[PDB]
Amino acid sequence: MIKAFLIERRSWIAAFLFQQALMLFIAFVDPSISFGNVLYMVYLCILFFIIFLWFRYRKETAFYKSLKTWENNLDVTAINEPETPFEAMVERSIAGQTEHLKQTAARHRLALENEKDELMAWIHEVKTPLTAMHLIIDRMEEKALKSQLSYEWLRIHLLLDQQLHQKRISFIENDLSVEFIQLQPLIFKEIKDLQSWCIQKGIGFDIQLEAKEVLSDAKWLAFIIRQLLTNAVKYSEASEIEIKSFQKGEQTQLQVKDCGRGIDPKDVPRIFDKGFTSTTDHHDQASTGMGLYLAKKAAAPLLIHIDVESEFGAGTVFTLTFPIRNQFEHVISV
Amino acid sequence: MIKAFLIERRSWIAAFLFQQALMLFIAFVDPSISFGNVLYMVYLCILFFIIFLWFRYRKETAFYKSLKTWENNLDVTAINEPETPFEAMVERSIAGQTEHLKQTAARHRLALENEKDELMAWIHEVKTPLTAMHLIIDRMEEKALKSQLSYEWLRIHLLLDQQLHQKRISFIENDLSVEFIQLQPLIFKEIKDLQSWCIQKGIGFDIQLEAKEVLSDAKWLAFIIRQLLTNAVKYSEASEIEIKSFQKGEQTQLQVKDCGRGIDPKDVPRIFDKGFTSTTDHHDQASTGMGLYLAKKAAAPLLIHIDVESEFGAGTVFTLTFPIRNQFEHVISV
Amino acid sequence: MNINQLILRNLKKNLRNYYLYVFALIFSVALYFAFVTLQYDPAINEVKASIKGAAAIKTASILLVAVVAIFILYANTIFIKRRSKEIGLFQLIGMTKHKIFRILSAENVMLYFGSLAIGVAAGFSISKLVLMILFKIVDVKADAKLHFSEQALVQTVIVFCGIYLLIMIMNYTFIKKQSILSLKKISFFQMLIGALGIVLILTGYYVSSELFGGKFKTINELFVAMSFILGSVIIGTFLFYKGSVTFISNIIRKSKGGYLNISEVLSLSSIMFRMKSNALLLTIITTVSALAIGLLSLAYISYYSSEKTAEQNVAADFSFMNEKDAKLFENKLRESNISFVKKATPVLQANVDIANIMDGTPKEMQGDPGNMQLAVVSDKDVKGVDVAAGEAVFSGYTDLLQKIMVFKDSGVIKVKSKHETQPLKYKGLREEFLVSYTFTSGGMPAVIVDDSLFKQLDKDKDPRIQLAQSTFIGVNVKHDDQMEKANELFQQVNKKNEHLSRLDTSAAQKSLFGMVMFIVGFLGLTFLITSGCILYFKQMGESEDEKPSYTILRKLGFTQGDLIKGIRIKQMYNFGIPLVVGLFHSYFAVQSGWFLFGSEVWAPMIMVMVLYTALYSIFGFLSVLYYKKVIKSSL
Amino acid sequence: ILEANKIRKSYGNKLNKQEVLKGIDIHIEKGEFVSIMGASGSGKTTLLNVLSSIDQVSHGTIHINGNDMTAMKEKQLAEFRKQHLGFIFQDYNLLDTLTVKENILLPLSITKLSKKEANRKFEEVAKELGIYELRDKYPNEISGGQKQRTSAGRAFIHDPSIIFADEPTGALDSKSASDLLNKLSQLNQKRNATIIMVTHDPVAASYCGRVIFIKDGQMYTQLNKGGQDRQTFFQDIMKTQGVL
Amino acid sequence: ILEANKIRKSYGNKLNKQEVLKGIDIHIEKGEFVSIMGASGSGKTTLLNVLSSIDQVSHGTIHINGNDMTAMKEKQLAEFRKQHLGFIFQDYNLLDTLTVKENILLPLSITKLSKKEANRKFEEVAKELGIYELRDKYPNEISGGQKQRTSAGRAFIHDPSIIFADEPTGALDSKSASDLLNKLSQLNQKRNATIIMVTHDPVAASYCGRVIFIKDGQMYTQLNKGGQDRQTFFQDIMKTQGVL
Ligand SMILES: CCCCCCCC/C=C\CCCCCCCC(=O)O[C@H](COC(=O)CCCCCCCCCCCCCCC)COP(=O)(O)OCCN
Ligand SMILES: CCCCCCCC/C=C\CCCCCCCC(=O)O[C@H](COC(=O)CCCCCCCCCCCCCCC)COP(=O)(O)OCCN
Ligand SMILES: CCCCCCCC/C=C\CCCCCCCC(=O)O
Ligand SMILES: CCCCCCCCCCCCCCCC(=O)O
Repeated sequence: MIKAFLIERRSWIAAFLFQQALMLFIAFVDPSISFGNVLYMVYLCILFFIIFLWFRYRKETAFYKSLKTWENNLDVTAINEPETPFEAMVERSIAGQTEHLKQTAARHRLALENEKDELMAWIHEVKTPLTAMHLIIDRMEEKALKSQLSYEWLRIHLLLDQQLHQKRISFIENDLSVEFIQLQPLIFKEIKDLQSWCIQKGIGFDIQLEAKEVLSDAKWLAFIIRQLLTNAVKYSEASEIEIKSFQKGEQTQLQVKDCGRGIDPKDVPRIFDKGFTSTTDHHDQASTGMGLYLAKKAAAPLLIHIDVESEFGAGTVFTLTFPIRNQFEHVISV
Repeated sequence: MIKAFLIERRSWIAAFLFQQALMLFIAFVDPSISFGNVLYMVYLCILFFIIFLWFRYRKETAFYKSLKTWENNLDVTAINEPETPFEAMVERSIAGQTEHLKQTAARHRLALENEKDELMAWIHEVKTPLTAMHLIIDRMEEKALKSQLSYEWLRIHLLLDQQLHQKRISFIENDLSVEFIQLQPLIFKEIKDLQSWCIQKGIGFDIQLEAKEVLSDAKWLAFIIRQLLTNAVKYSEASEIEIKSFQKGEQTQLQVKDCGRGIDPKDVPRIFDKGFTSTTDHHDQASTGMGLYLAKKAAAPLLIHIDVESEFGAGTVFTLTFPIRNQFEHVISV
Repeated sequence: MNINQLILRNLKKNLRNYYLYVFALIFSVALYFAFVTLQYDPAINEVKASIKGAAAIKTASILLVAVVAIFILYANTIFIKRRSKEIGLFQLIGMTKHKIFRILSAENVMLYFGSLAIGVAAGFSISKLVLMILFKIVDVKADAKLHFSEQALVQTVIVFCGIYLLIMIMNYTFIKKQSILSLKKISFFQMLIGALGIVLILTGYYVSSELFGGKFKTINELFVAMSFILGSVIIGTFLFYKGSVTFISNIIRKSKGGYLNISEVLSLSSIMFRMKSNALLLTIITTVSALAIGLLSLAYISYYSSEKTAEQNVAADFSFMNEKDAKLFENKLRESNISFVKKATPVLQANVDIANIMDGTPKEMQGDPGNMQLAVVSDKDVKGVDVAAGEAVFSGYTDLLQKIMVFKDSGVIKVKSKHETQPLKYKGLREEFLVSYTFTSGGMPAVIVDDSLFKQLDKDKDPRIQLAQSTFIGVNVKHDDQMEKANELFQQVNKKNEHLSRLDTSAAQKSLFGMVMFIVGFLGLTFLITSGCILYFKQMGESEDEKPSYTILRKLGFTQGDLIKGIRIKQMYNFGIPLVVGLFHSYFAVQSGWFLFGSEVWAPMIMVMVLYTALYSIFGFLSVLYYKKVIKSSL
Repeated sequence: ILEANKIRKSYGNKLNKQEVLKGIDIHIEKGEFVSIMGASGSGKTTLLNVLSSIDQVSHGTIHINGNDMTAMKEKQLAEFRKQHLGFIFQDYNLLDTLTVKENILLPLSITKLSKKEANRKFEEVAKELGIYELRDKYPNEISGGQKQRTSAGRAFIHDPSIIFADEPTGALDSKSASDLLNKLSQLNQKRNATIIMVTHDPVAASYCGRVIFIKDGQMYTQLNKGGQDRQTFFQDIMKTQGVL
Repeated sequence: ILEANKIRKSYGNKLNKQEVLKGIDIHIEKGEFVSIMGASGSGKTTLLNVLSSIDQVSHGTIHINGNDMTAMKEKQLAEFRKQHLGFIFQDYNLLDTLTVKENILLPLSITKLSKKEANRKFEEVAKELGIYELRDKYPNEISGGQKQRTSAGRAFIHDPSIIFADEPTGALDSKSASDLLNKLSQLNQKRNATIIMVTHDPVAASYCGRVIFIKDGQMYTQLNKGGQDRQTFFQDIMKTQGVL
């Protein structure tokens, strides 16, 4: 601390000493000069200079001391307000660099948001020919051809709806809303939506709903139903899907169970991860596996919990644990 | 910067001059020391101090001038090499700031690359069901609804394939390749793709290709050809297309002549602008409008000249000038 | 292109590299102006001494200008040699030989004349300081005042204009001469020259040991020995650098085995090949440094004698020859309120034989040993010793004699009287003087005989060698009090300057040797600066020839902090040898004649060597600052 | 010993960026003699520079003998590259004011091995490369081939881990090159030390164990040799290069 | 262009007289890259003196474009070499006080010619050699290879016809020497100019197309190259030099 100040100002102490030595020499080599008085003045000046040096060090070495700690300090305002131009120079340079960095980061984020915006827009103008194809597909007569075309329409429609909902799941935080929802009619229309797939694959269903009222977002609850039902249907064949709704404790649970081929015991807990797809059959390579992870991610803002009970060769049981009504008392208050 | 230096060290000079003044005062006031033998000491000390200050100014005021010279424009290493201990900490802080900015930029670029990879995977899983829907749709037996579903298949194809041209033009500059190309198979493939739609619109193809070989790249010129053909058709209704290619001197020219509505003279220069859409016909809303600007930005490295002869109520004549074959010898040989 | 702007860039580049040259030029101009201003000051005549006075500065100036001119000429013939890679290029581009001369005689004239103009400006404010320094060694009071002394400017301008004319002549003689677009193991002789040089130096020192001993004692036999000593020393010093350094370096190299570290490989590489080329300059440097140091030491040793010999030459504070003058001066002192303790003693001159008491050789004759004239005094007059018959006690120390006249213990001492001779024995030697040197010839001591024997010796009164005055008329002083008024009374009594006073013989010697030391010291400082600059101006070339070596070593992992460490030792080995050889030369030359000036050594020599070593090692420190710059840009 | 994990490097002058690494990550274990080659404008030389401490790595992670050396200061990095990573350069890089024995012993003056141990180690090194007859002869008296052997002997005296050779056999005739390569192979056989070498000569690369054909910053397969004939591997690498 | 016949260099200092050159007949035409090579003590410097007209010629009949130098005076010789001949030296000679650009523009800044053509010429030379980006740097802050390239380019701006060259590898390592030789070979093709060197480096002599061997003068046994693979030619050159 003191050592740096001394080793920097070593060029002025030498000048002071040289001045004192020259004055003493000239006073000594003269016949009309009192040597003792000059010596006394030299001693007094040395003492006063030492005191002045102490004060100068103490006052001076603060700005660089603060900016030295600033380099890895968590805060950024640790730099003291400058009082000397030689420090205001560094302050100006650092402030300019910081503001340039901030502006660059903001510009990059803004550009990314815009490009996502054009992507979703183009998704919409691709969606319009999709409903054109839906109309033309609704307009045939042959049972087999209509069934196949409707199945392909439904598959591609659900894929691109999943992708569009993946685009908006980045800012789903902006459209949260909680209201009462009836389950049975919504399930009926959702089952009607998946008619082509179950017609082609001959998959049955069972409906057992003891509970009728839940609390979530209508569109998001419908999308959760879509995710679970499409996953079960694509992972089951010619099986009766047993759905059960009951209040376990203070939480409403929606237990849906299929009777498909099941999942290998080694891979049971890995369903919720990104990209998890079946590898037993070569037909499942093209599958995405993205819906489960995004459903898990955006399940938290709706306070909906998912539980899985899967067995190989028997089926998979999925539980949708709705949160307590009294747990929404805190949410509404906040 | 003399003023800044004199203001900065406004204490040591004052101390030295105060000592000289005190010596002069004690010599003057006391009738015991000759007054003619102290002015010489003051003179010598003042001379030495002036010389020392002049020699110290240059060695001190360098770093804080180089810092302002660099500022924030460019040449981050233009700052002088720190010598004194004080400037080392400032240099360390500046280096840390620069390193943090570099890390932020690298993270941003990585995130952009990841999102590009995700959207490209979405493109792949759109392009495989494209093949699926192709093989399923090319199995039905009707005629009018067949033409319907056929031209929407090509409509989706257009926008979705244009998206591949967009993602490719994001890095187009690294895919140059020059060799002879036969245009007749390309034209026949385009007609076969647009067979149903051209038949529905009743557009005959007058193909007489006098020229046989051209020297350019295949993919983006093919894109330009389909884009120009679609534009010329959508500025037309129930008109015959005259496809004429002649070896005009040393360059090949495709003169495509139609009998469409044409372009109004007051808006001819604005057709090539980004985002331009024709407001005369409501059927042109389905056209994206990004194809023409993408073709222009891709053809600038290709040295392609497009000549337009559009007459309102008579038709539109588009003439594209292939670069001379000898012009690409500088690209092949060098 | 842009001839003027190119010349300006070249001038700035030259000014950045050569700054010690400007410093030396200004320092030389300052001293020359100071001495020439001091010579013509009317107050210089207050320096009373045996020497003329202001006729010695006329020697100092003429002997200083030669050194200045030699240094400037050698520096300007070193500077131009390092600019051939540009002369050849300018000769091949198409510029003739009458434009290159104007190119390289406009980047030098401004520098030289600016330094000259600055030197005259800064020589005005040091003349008073030099005068005040001078009027403190000679111990005189004056009223030194500041003045310009317009006579000095003409001399300075003429001298330096002539030197510059010679420089231009020499430069023009080289450019259009050497041009025409032109861009190891030891031997048998080299294994003998080093041994020959070492043995020559050693035998020269051994011969220098004796000189004024028991041998060679003849008025003309010393000169041949001294000339042989000087010749052998110079020849051995020359042969030392051209062959003996190689031998020692070879032994040290083929004694380490094969494990040489970085410091040794950086050190031995330079001074085994580069010191051999420079063998005509280090000799001059060493000899001149030794001469200056020795002369300065003696001039300070003789200052201690300027006090002891003045106290001792006159036994009392005054000495008187004439009875009437002494009595009238005493009458004047009577009303001066001065209590003088006067004592007088008759003095007799008798000859004796002391050939049997000298333990040396008959060559130490200094006259007939059987007929040395000595001073004999009575026993009653002496108040400190009471001798008896047949016994004699010598008086005085006379440091010369102990190294010249070696005296034995009690033997037999015969007195050469007219018709008798008594045997006496040597009891002891005293130290104080009871007789002024006038009565006892040059430096011969005085003997004491018994009062009883004095009653026969004075009655005999051999009338052959007796002095004109047989008395020691001399007035003493009371306790330490004011003496100046008695001094001018003494001078106004004696206008014939034939009496000797204690406080007047202590001034002429002091003034003379003060002037000698003043001149020698300033000349030595000038030569120190000159030699430092000259030795610094070759390390630039030696380092720019070693730059590739650094680059290669740096690709093997070595860091700059180790190359600088090795350079810090290479520079010490480069700058140490001449200084050590000069110090040995000075110490082995001074000791031969320390007992001819004063009676105290080891006092001045240590101070002189310490000051010289510091002022010479400043330049040694001022070279690693260029070595570091060379290393840094050798990536 | 040397594991590489996606090392990045872009050559830029602050205005134009030219990337030269395109997905390189090499897995190298102890005691194997490899060779890196391919094209003329390829980044194989840049790859060898960035792998060592000569050039800084843009993005990625490297591991030398278990140590992670990417994000560490210059002083300890210099200490690492001094006490590991011996080197053989394209040129001799020898001093003329020294002898051969002093030249191949100067870099050992940092640890102070006394004298007997240094002499024994120097004798052991020299009697294997056949330079013990030239202990006290200046470098300007020996043939050009012997200087390369002297440089190799200097490089193989402090026992480093990875030996970044860079085209040693570039300015020799057939016989001296064959002898030098045979000596290097024998010394690799005796003393366990990984040698990474770059070359353009097929006969030079024939003595190696594995060959990596970097082409425009890509893997593009790799040979394995094995218990095969030397000539058969020679024609194998000839036809592999002919395929390129 | 050059037809050197009957190469005679006289001697006879004090009493000893040596026939270092004993009469050699030399044939080159337009656009060759010939380099004569010998051994130490064969007077390569004297080869420069007799060929490059550095000193006064003694005898012989050699003509540049049919202009014999033995029927023409000293000042006329200086003018002829300054306006018709160029040189490249062993150690680069660049003024430190000037800039990279100023050093190359110096030779043309003495004839009082228009500025725009000089700027265009410097643009072309810098772009074709690769030192364009360094237009405002000093010779104290650039490496040896860049300095040597600038020195080589200095002689390609005064509208030259023939550029001599002594060994351009004394103060360069292998990488810089290879880059300089490749650049010079490319310059030979773009603009037609004959380059003659006499070097002691077989690597630097492998780049040539016609190599001439001497031992004391007239000895020939020159090679032809023609369609060699550029490496077997190097081996043959080294073998022939060793044998002879
Ligand atoms: C008896 C009376 C004694 C009076 C003695 C007075 C002599 C002192 C006076 C004036 C010195 C004139 C000669 C030296 C000045 C030339 C040095 C100089 O100015 O160089 C400039 C920068 O300064 C330097 O780099 C050199 C620094 C040297 C400081 C002055 C040193 C001169 C005296 C020290 C000699 C000490 C020897 C003592 C031995 C007894 C140009 O360099 P740059 O790299 O281009 O940087 C430019 C900054 N933007
Ligand atoms: C080659 C060796 C170089 C060494 C330095 C040489 C500098 C040249 C200058 C002056 C020569 C002085 C010789 C040595 C001094 C002798 C010491 C001596 O005599 O003792 C006493 C000291 O008095 C003196 O001699 C004066 C000493 C002043 C010399 C100062 C030493 C440095 C000289 C450099 C001055 C020039 C620089 C000008 C710009 C700063 C004399 O008696 P006192 O105690 O003063 O009492 C008087 C009545 N009470
Ligand atoms: C031989 C006489 C010595 C005294 C000379 C007096 C004149 C001094 C003049 C000014 C000195 C200025 C040089 C100081 C340079 C900066 C100091 C430093 O960097 O260490
Ligand atoms: C009192 C006499 C001795 C004085 C010793 C100090 C004199 C100054 C020493 C340094 C001068 C040069 C400083 C900068 C040199 C450089 O950067 O090249």
